[PDB]
Amino acid sequence: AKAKLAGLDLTNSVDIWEKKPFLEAMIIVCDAIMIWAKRHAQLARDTAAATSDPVRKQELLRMADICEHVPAYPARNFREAVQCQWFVQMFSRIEQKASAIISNGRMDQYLYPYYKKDIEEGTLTSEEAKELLECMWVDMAQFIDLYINPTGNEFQEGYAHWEAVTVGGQTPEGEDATNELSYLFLESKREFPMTYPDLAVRIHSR
Amino acid sequence: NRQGRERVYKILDRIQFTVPHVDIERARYFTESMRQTEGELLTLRWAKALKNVAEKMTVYITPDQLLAGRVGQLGRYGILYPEIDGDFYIEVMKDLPNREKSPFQIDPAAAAILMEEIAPYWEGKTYHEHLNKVLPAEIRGVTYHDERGLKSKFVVSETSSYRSALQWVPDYEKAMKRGFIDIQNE
Ligand SMILES: O=S(=O)(O)C[C@@H](O)CO
Repeated sequence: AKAKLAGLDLTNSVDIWEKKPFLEAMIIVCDAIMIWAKRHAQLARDTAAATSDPVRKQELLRMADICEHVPAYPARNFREAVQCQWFVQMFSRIEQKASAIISNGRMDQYLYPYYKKDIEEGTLTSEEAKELLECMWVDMAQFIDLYINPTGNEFQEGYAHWEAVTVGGQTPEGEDATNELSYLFLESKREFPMTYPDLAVRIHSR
Repeated sequence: NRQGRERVYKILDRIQFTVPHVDIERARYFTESMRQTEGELLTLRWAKALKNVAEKMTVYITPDQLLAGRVGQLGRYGILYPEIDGDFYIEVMKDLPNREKSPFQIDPAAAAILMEEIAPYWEGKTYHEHLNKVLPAEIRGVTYHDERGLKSKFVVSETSSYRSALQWVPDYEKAMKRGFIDIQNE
């Protein structure tokens, strides 16, 4: 955004009005989510200091390292990739009320490079990956779609929600996109039955 | 040289040497309508407001005129357009009568309606407030001396916050040749 802004012609009659205010907004919204994440890193440290249990204290301390790195910088592993995702989807709720509550995309595709690398390097097991995804579901289950307008309430009665998680399908090159994570999502749904997430599978002729 | 011009000189003699009054009726009835039509197409709001003015404002025949119609009270008068610069009213109205350049007088009743009913509606809504609000920081320096934009810098001066528009000439011929029943039927 800063580069696009430096590339405007701010001597001409129009860019300063037609384009610069948008790029300023983008610069600001990037600060917003980064500031928000950083305040979590500090909350984790303070919580760690106030926590006697040694194990949870280490957990909270690793959380603080994670929240210091993501989403400001590229995720370095599966756990940072998921917490990045978590910050974006939660800040999307702060941004606005997207219908059905914001959806989560092709989690088995964009998380797979991180998952395969950590598995292979021994920093992560499939049971730990499944636990982290299930942590997502139980906190998503605490965010309830609040409709004030009666029409919305009666068109989505019972706290109707569809925070879709997509698994399977095809790659951008049109081959099957099934991977180990695709199966992991389906296992977890069986093992940990619950109304979250809204697991949706793509089917094709192959 | 007044031979044969008794009528126009009688009109002009009464008003020459007098301080103009502020008439508020156009602004009052304009504002009364506009505050009820927010969110509609602007020229539709505006036409409804002009109809409200046409129905409610005092209509006049200047004593001895052959022509019917004014847009304000007898004597020399001006009228108000708070849609432009209503944010200045609180600062300027008190000083109008003593203004070194172009003084105006305002009757106390008219001023009460102006400052208690009209001006409060237009807070946060005037063209001037909006322009001042959004002007890029790189442009402010040559435009306004102050943060409220009430004082020009007189370097690169904007001129849209003291008038609605450039000069204009409407098509009078079309009005007199067709009438507004036929224009309306179109
Ligand atoms: O062209 S305008 O700038 O609207 C007015 C000028 O003709 C007289 O003051």
